[PDB]
Amino acid sequence: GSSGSSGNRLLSKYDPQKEAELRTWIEGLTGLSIGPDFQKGLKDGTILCTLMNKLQPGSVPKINRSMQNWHQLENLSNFIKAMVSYGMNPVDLFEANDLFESGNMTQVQVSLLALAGKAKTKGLQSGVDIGVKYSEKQERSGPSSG
Repeated sequence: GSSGSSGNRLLSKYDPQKEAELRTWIEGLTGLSIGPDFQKGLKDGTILCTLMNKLQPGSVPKINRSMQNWHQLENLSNFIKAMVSYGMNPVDLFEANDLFESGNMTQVQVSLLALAGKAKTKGLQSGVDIGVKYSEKQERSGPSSG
């Protein structure tokens, strides 16, 4: 899977200059448009999904292009769980509400800033990894119990 990864430890933070770096790195990846209201454009969780798909050929199953809550939420929930598989940290993630109800715009910002730095590896040619071993388990299901 992941041949190697430098490993970013950027503690939760916010920057009016970095935000642009993300949308600029994501928009080009999927080729979609976020919009004037970052939080919004992503809120629905339309691009956030595709973004991952680009990096991983098996991250998100499908995206809900509907103007409904449950639908919009599922998107974020789908993307997030997908990040964990990529090789992110249990803290470098963000909750669905964080973006949906702007419950947190700092956690979502860093998340991307951390997922990108690692994704880049795809492009730039890399060699022998540092030397870390990690592997978590997981399973997907249709009708969630609760």
